Amino acid sequence: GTSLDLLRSLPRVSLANLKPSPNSRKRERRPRDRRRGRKHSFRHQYQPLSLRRLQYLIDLGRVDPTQPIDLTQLVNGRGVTIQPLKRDYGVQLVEEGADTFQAKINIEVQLASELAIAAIEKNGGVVTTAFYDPRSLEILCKPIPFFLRGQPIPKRMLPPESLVPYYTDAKNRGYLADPAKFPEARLELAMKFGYVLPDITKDELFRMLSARKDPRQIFFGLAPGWVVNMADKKILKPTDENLLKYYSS
Amino acid sequence: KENEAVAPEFTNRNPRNLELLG
Amino acid sequence: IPEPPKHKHYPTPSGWQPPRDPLPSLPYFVRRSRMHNIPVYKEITHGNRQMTLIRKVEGDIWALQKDVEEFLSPLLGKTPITQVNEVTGTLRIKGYFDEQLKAWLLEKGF
Amino acid sequence: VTHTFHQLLDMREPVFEFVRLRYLDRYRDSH
Amino acid sequence: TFQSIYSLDKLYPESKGADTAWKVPEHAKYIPLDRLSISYCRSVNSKAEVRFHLASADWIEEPVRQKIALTHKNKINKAGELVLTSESSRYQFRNLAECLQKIRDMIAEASDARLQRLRIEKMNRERLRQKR
Repeated sequence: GTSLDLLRSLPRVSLANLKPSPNSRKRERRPRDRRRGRKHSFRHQYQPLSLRRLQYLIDLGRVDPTQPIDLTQLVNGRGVTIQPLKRDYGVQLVEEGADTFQAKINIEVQLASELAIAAIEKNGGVVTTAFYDPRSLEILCKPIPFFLRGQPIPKRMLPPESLVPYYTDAKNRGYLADPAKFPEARLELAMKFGYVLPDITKDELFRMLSARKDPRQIFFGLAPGWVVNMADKKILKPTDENLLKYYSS
Repeated sequence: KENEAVAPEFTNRNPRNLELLG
Repeated sequence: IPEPPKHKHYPTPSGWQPPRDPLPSLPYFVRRSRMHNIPVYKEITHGNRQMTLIRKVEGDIWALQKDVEEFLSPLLGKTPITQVNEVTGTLRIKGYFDEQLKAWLLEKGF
Repeated sequence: VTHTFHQLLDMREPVFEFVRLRYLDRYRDSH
Repeated sequence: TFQSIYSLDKLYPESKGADTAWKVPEHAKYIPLDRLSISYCRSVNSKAEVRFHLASADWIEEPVRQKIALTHKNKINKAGELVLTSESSRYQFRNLAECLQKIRDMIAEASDARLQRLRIEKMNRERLRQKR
């Protein structure tokens, strides 16, 4: 960098020496002289995520592979942009990267593609779908603010009757799906591609991957109706019997 | 054996080669 | 932003590969972006002029221009039309040639 | 002909025959 | 672990087992994958080739083998292997899946004048063969 050698020789700069960059400011016309003289809402706005991006996120180590994929973690990793003002209601998956994304991990997405589900399951990953209320999901993305408000964790909502069939569908692998069909369903997906189905139970971390929260439960770690001692870095659980009845209600 | 070498493609020039073959 | 994790085999299954080690001893060094990506961006201006820009140019910019001109002259069929902003340390080239340049940069080891 | 090629011509028989979402939405029809 | 009226065990009383969703069915049904050989050529779409020896393959019953060979003799390679390739999609597994479906169709569907003319022309040649 010979430019630095120029700087050392040159004299000390002063305030007056400052000069605007070339073409930074355009000229203007003034009237002093003759120059200027004379003269859809119902449909959920699902937000997609590319598997190639998922491979990019996984390959770059942006999201910990050991931890199961969590939408909140993706928000913490700035993977996708969700705006409550946009009234985003859903999150979905993408079939892109089907041939360049060879990895297995547990994940939960509001919406999943049938083709993508088998491919990740073929690698050995676990995919499920859960329903988050758009208002509740906004709280999920930003848990700290409601702690500042002092609000307690509410019970997770359930889908409207329009979307119940999708979540209840076994092939969709929703939390409302019948677990009894899953062993049969997984074989059918394996048969469709024809790949040898790897049993999840064989995995050493099977329990960690298969862990799922209650439908009422917003958070894997935290049960609904809980409170957090943010000041003391602790978790507070209600001890009132009526509160338990309220949660049951 | 050097004789074993054979060209990849034939060079048949008979006008009726295809006609007789069908 | 977490630094990329060490991988047993490169290139990564996605296709990302960290800068080659040892780095080239050329007069000009090209640093990677904050996201550890090659600082090459496809750009279009005036709705008709395709462009590609290199940002993180370090060292002798003139040496890089000569090599870039030499590399792109055969493929383009003539000396490339380029604009050099030395103050910003950036190079402007008409047309879209990111793939060839990106591959060529990998050959340099950047 | 097989005999001729092998017995005295001593070479192989010659054989011939005349020979007569976002990213992928752009690729697929749906877009 | 927190549970409520909406917990999986309560929601589906019959499937109260821990592994009701995590079990694997006991085999059942079906082309043998081990017998087949798959090669992927990257022409970008990854071209997929499925090739196996039709006659030697014992999993196919003999009557089906002959019927498949007759209908699809053109698809049998000089080595005797039956080669089928479609590559009708940009996804290799779909290309493989299309190959898999055709085999099932071929298995299910499976489950001379030329000689006479040669005699006629040969007979004509013999009569035509008269300059002694």
